[PDB]
Amino acid sequence: NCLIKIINIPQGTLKAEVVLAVRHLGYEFYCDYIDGQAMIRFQNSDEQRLAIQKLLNHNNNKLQIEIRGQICDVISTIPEDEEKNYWNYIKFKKNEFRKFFFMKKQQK
RNA sequence: GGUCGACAUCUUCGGAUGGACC
RNA sequence: GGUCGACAUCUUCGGAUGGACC
Ligand SMILES: [K+]
Repeated sequence: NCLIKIINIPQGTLKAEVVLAVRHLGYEFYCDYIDGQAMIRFQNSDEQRLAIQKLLNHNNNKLQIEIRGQICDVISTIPEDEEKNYWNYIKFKKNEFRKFFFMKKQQK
């Protein structure tokens, strides 16, 4: 619904280079960039659908995006286990963000 | 009138902070 | 009370913009 995954991102590529390429789609998203791959969560599922049709290359019928002059394939169908692990990853990060301020109050 | 390539608004990355907004 | 890893403050090198401040 809200997720796509960019793979085969060239080595040494900074996160900003990845984020910039996705910004060209004109939709708001969060980005996690690990191990030459990047997960992308759009704000709503509808804009993800519209993002897919922009990445879709009708010549080879596959989703692609250019990064540093190279062609990177994107996945629209995430394996169930990978997505499940991913939402838990977020939940921890979000709760970690809120735990920070809570503990700061305790320091008083 | 004086000051300003050393002034402001917005803003990418990076760094340092804690609470921020409604 | 609600929303914030998608909230903000400060800051180095930059970008855009025009006036900014006394
Ligand atoms: K993400």
